[PDB]
Amino acid sequence: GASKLRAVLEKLKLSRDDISTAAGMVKGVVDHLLLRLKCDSAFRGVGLLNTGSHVKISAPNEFDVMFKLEVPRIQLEEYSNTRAYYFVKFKRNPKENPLSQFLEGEILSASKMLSKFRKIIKEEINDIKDTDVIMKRKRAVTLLISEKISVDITLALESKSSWPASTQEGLRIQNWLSAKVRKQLRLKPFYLVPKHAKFQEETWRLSFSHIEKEILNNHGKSKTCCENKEEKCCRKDCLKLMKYLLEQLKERFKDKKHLDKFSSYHVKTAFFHVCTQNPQDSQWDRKDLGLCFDNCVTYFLQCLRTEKLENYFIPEFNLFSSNLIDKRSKEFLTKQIEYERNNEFPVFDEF
Amino acid sequence: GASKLRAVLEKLKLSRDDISTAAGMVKGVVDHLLLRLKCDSAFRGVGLLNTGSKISAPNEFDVMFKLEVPRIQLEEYSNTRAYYFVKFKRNPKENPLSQFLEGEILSASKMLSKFRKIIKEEINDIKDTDVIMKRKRGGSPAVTLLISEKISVDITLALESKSSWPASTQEGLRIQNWLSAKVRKQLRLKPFYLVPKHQEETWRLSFSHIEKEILNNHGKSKTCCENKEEKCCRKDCLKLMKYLLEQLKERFKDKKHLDKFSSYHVKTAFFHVCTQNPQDSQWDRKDLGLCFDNCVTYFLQCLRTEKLENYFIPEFNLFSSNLIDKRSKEFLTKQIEYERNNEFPVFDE
Ligand SMILES: Oc1cc(-c2ccccc2)nc2nnnn12
Ligand SMILES: Oc1cc(-c2ccccc2)nc2nnnn12
Ligand SMILES: Oc1cc(-c2ccccc2)nc2nnnn12
Ligand SMILES: [Zn+2]
Ligand SMILES: [Zn+2]
Repeated sequence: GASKLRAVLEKLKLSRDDISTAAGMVKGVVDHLLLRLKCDSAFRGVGLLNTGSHVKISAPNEFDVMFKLEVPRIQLEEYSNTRAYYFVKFKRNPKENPLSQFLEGEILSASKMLSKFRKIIKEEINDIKDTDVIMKRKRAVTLLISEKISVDITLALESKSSWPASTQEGLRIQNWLSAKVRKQLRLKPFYLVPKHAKFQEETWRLSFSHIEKEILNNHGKSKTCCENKEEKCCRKDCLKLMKYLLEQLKERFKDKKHLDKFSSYHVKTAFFHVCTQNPQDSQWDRKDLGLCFDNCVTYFLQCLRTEKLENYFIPEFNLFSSNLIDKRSKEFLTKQIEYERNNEFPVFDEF
Repeated sequence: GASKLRAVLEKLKLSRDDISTAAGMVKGVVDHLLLRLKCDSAFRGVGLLNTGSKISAPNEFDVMFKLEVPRIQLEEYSNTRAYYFVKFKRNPKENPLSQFLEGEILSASKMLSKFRKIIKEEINDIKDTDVIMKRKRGGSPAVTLLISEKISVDITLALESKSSWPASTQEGLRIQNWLSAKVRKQLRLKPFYLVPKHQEETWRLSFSHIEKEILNNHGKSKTCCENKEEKCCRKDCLKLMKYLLEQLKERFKDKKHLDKFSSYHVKTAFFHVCTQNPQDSQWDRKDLGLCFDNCVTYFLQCLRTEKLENYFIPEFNLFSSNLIDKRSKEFLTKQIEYERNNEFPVFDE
């Protein structure tokens, strides 16, 4: 039964037009912040990474923006055999490095880097008069435009180097998107977002947000997938429904605090794993949406039970490790998803 | 019947290993010429566009030398949708090619002369191999070298423009139902080249790079020719069409009719057949004989009707009566039809 699923997708599609006006407010504020950030020597080569402007299917008043900063000849040192967290050290000596001010030894400080970023942003939001902009407290930088629109702003270092060795056996798209696409994609840059690891406040985590967008917007085995009536698939619709399932349950149990650790990234990672399992476009037929979404729900639940959700790019990194998410939280999310699946998804009818 | 076709392809595949040694000699000479060419102010940003990787000629290599030109303005010559005059848009800073300006227009002749002059000067200086420069024949194959008395290298100069493709290409590259519209959008965002081809002041459009991309990523499916269940015969049909023309051109070299026909005509016609048959199922390995017969058949229709449109410039007809006379197309038709009727005797060896 896909009827109620297709009904949800149409209701979600009705929020599309309002996202245009809201994006206009965000484009204004972000263009301003990038003009003022480019004035500082450190953040001179700062730019917009070119994806979002949504990241929450039930949130037109929520936008995510990424600010790329190209870093020239960098050396990475993997922190404590975590295949995702690294220390950013510099390789060349000439000429003087613009980020020298944030070096806490030979290692670039994430904390000192993000503090200056937060400081310049706090300073420039008071000077912008077009709209009312407030900066939200530490929980990278979240703004609130005209008391409605929230903007999550991330700083990401860009490296045009070859991807770290931890990614060598990841991105298993060879039997789905082809090995020739995998070769082309790995030649693209990689990003590092400042994220500390279990209290190491000097580490950076790998980011492949750009590759995830490429793979989602060119998602079929066939190059003409979703370009004609005979080749329409339900891949994107399954992801939208999985994302919405978690958002609705997270909203339902916001006062409980269990589901706070789960994100749309867990849903998206699990979705790419199901795409690797079902490489044929015939396995994603529009008529089979109900059955396709049930495999996605089912795979996601297996990851929760087995406490195993590997990062799509870093196979050895487990997003569902007991050290990251406690078993009782995964058991609560399992309980809730199973109830929903057993009662024809009541949480879809805004519950 | 594909047996004799598959046999020819295996014999052509046996020339592959010798092409490695020969390419080594060419990589040496070309890397030298590019190092010396980069010394001149005009040809500073010169680079190789990478063709050094005729199906019956391992002692014959073609190389393209790209040169990026910044803010160029094109003026279409006499409603030819392929020939253009190269002008420059901005004023600051001074243009490195100012020496070749024959008015506000960049001279092809003055540009190619300096190119031929630096190349003639550097072939005498380079050691460890005997290199001779062959005399003028055509404007498109611009400078021809002869390494160690065996290897011929055709060196072409091409201007690179990162601008949007001219309006004459707007309705070309009909790969939307085969390679997808999203690929067509990605491909058109790439640069375009202009090779000096004459009116001895014009430049012709070149999309050699797009032809290579389309040939090396040729299926509807992204995994086409990456597994036993997805092996196609597209490349093999092109290799056989190219070899059919080369063998007939050799046979009638003393007659002079087929001199105007090139592998580009065969390749253009092949891309038109790919547009007609967008499905990988239409190019099954088992159906090679039937696939090659459609290619032969389409090519013959173009010869009879005197109509072979450029794959990128629809309004440009490569088989125009003004380019190739009717009696020459009729001779090539006669010969191809005889070959097809007698199980291709020109193939066997
Ligand atoms: O782009 C990303 C990346 C990651 C991430 C987590 C663990 C290891 C590696 C990468 N998590 C994320 N959560 N939201 N976005 N997002
Ligand atoms: O790349 C090309 C392009 C052309 C060509 C001919 C007529 C109009 C436009 C372009 N002809 C060619 N012959 N060999 N290569 N090659
Ligand atoms: O080599 C040939 C060629 C032809 C032939 C016929 C019509 C037009 C052109 C060529 N016919 C032939 N009959 N025997 N040999 N043979
Ligand atoms: Zn699709
Ligand atoms: Zn193929």
